[PDB]
Amino acid sequence: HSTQETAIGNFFSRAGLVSIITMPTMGTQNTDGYANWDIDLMGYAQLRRKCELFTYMRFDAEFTFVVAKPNGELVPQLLQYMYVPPGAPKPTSRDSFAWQTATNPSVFVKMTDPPAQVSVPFMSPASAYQWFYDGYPTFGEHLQANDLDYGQCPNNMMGTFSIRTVGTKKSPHSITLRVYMRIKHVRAWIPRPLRNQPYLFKTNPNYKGNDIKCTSTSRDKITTL
Amino acid sequence: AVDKPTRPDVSVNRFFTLDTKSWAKDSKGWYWKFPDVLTEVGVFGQNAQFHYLYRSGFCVHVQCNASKFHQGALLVAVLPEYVLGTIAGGTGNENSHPPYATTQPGQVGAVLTHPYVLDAGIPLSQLTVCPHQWINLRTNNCATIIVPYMNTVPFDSALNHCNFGLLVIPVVPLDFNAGATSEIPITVTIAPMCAEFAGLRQAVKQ
Amino acid sequence: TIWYQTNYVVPIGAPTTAYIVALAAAQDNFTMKLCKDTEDIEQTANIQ
Ligand SMILES: CCCCCCCCCCCCC/C=C/[C@H](O)[C@H](N)CO
Repeated sequence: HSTQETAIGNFFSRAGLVSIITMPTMGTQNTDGYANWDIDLMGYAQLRRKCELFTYMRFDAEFTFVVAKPNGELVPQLLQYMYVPPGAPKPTSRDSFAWQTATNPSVFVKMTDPPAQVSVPFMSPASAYQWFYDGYPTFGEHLQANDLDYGQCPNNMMGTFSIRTVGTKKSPHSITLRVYMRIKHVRAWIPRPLRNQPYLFKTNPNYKGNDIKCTSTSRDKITTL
Repeated sequence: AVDKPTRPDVSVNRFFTLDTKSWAKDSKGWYWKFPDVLTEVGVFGQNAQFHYLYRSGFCVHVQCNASKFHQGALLVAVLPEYVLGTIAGGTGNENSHPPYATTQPGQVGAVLTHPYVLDAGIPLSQLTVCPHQWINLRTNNCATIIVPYMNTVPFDSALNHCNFGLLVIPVVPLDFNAGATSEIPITVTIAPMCAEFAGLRQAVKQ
Repeated sequence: TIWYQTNYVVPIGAPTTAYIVALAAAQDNFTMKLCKDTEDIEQTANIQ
C-alpha cells in the first residue's frame, strides 16, 4: 500500500474557492463599475479547516478566475485584472490612474474565453505564513478600542486585488467572479487540532458561547450500541 | 542580525519558580503565556526590556503532590501559538476581542473558562497531538518538557509576541474522602535555555 | 532560608506534624588559621 495519497503534497494540491466577488448593475455597492477587494482567504470555511491543521505553512499558489453572469449565461464582455501590492495606489474609479498598468501586473480576459490562470510565488517577508499570531503588531498600551489588532500577523497582508470592466461607459451586464487557488510546493510545520466549532469571523477564531457542539454523537446507554 | 548578541549564561538561564495554584474539585485549569511570565522577574526580565530582539529555548516543569489515597490526573501540554477566542456574548453577532489582561496574564497566569474548547474552539481530546505529558498522582507527581524556539523568524520581540502557552488541565477530577487533606497545590517552575538578546535600546515596559 | 514549595501532604491515619533534623559539616576545601582563645570556657571561681 502506497502512502502517496495521505501525503501533504496531494492533499493540499487542488482548486478551492477562496473568494466571491460581484459587480451588479443595480445595488448600493459595486454598481460603480469596479471592485476593490482586500485579500483574505479565510472567508471560506472548508479550506480554512484544512489550513488550520498546521501553524506555519510555506507554499506557492496557482489561481483560476471564473466569470459568469449571476443567472449563469455569458456576454462578450472584456474584463481587466490587476494586483496591487501594499503601498501601491488603489483605484478610486474605473478610469482612475491606477488601472493604467505601469509597473503593476495585469491580466486581460473575456467572458467567452476559458478562465484565467496565474502563478503567485511566496511573497511573505517571513520564512512561512503564520495563520495564528499570538501578540500585538503595535507597541505601547492597548485599550479596549485597540484590541482589534490581536491575532493579526502583519506578514499575512500581501496586497489588494481589484477588477473592473474596460471602457468609459457603464456595462449593462452584471458580472460575478469566483476566485480559485491551487496550493503547490508546500511545506508544513507544527500540527494543530482540527476545529470542531462553526466559524463566525474571518480575522479571529470566535465560537458561539450559548451552544457548544460535542465533537461526538450521543447515545442512550454506554453498554448499548 | 548584524549585531553581536549577549549571552549572560548564569544570570539568564536558571530555574524560575512561580506561584502555586490551589486545586479544587470544580477547578477548570490554568494557562500561562510565554515568554510573558518572566518579563518582570530577574535579570532575564530587565534585559528583555532593553533589547528588541529575543530568542531562547524554554524548560517547562510542573509539580503536583498527592498521597496514596488521592486519585487524579493532570494533562500538561504545550501548544505553539495559542490564540484566545471569545464567546461573542453567546449570540455570535457581536465582534469582541479579549483584552490585554487575558491575552497577557503575566506572572500570575489566568484561568480557563470553557476547557472543552480551550477557548480556541478546538477539542480537548486532540490536545495530545502537540507535545504533552500526563501527571498521574498514583505514579508520577512531576512533569518535564523541553520546548525549543519555534518561530518563522530567528529573532522576535519578547514583549508583543507570545511563543507558546502552557496548559495544566485536570482531566480526571481528584477524588478524596472526608478527613484527607483538601489543599493540593500545583507548582510550575520554568527556565530559559540558550538566550540571545540584540538591539540594545531604552527602557520599554509594554 | 528554607521555604514551603508545594505543601505537606499526609494520608488519613498518619500524623500531620513532622520534625526535620538539620546537619552541618565542612568540605575538603575548608581551611582555618590563626589560633586564638574562645568564649566557651570561663572561670568565675577556682576548681576544687
Ligand atoms: C493577476 C492577479 C493575481 C492576484 C493575486 C492575489 C494574491 C492572493 C494570494 C493568496 C495566498 C495566501 C495569502 C494569504 C492568505 C490569507 O488570507 C492570510 N492568512 C490572511 O490572514
